[PDB]
Amino acid sequence: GLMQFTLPVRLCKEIELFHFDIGPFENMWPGIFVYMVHRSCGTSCFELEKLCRFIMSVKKNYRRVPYHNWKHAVTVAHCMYAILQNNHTLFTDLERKGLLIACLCHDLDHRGFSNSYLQKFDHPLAALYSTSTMEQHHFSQTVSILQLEGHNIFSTLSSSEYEQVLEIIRKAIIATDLALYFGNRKQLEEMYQTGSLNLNNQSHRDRVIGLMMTACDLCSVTKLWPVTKLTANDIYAEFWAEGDEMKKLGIQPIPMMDRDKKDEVPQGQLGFYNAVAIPCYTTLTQILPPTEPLLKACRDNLSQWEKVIRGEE
Ligand SMILES: Cn1cc(-c2ccccc2)nc1C#Cc1ccc2nc(C3CC3)c(CO)n2n1
Ligand SMILES: [Mg+2]
Ligand SMILES: [Zn+2]
Repeated sequence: GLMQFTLPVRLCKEIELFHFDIGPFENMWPGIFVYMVHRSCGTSCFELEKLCRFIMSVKKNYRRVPYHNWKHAVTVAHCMYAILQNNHTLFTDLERKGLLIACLCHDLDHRGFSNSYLQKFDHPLAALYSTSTMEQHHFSQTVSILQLEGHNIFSTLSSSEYEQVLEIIRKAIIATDLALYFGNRKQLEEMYQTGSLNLNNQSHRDRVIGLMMTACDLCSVTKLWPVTKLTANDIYAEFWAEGDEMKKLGIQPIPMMDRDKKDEVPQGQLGFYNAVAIPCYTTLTQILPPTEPLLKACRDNLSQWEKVIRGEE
């Protein structure tokens, strides 16, 4: 109760910034997460014994794939942490509690394959869940771990607070399905621009928490160039493995997933920044102005990909 988590000085300072990288020491990632819960939520939010047991079960249910792994989960939670700390007064006690947990859990038991590959393979999960296939699975795995003995970090909540927090987490995790992001941002664009965006409207909050989830999920484009660039290698290593698997089913994959079309990576990054990342962080900065550093860092990395194309690296 009188037990703080503290971090070495460089981490204690750098963890508050959007562009923080959690480092290559896996054994420090739980401590980093707990540190972030304590400052974002309070040391009273979760029974420490229960939190540590929940963190370790979550970790154990991430797989050793190149990108969609335990480091991705803690990275996406840290970005949520930065957004929540730079927008103190906008969010409920429940929202702060649910959103860091949603982010840690958002890709539970990911196999490194898209919803599309599950559907073309005819994976059982695509019969159980016809849309947002992996995301409904991730929420399912979250509920499972929460129901393990000694793992109910929410046990102290009222029946109905418990229900509101699992419903925040469910919507938050579903929203990481990028197919859903495009319409969600178009609506947020229109509501902000016509002046109708209202944060007391629960369906408006939902959309806004949705956009933050896309922003956190994509935060590798908001890091220092060497982090961003090395993460792109992990991202493509899954996509190309997925393309291999498409070819094994007798299907030409899209070029994004075709390791034979590596040479066109720089132009694909451009499309992605222009079609996905920039619009995401633009609309996010409009709604939540202290998130501007994410937009500024994304634009800097877009300009680094422009340099790659011009053969200036
Ligand atoms: C649309 N597209 C087409 C091609 C392409 C085409 C032909 C040949 C080679 C490549 N590449 C893309 C892109 C990809 C892609 C997808 C998701 C994603 N999340 C992130 C960060 C959030 C972690 C990044 C990093 O920027 N990405 N990058
Ligand atoms: Mg995901
Ligand atoms: Zn993710």
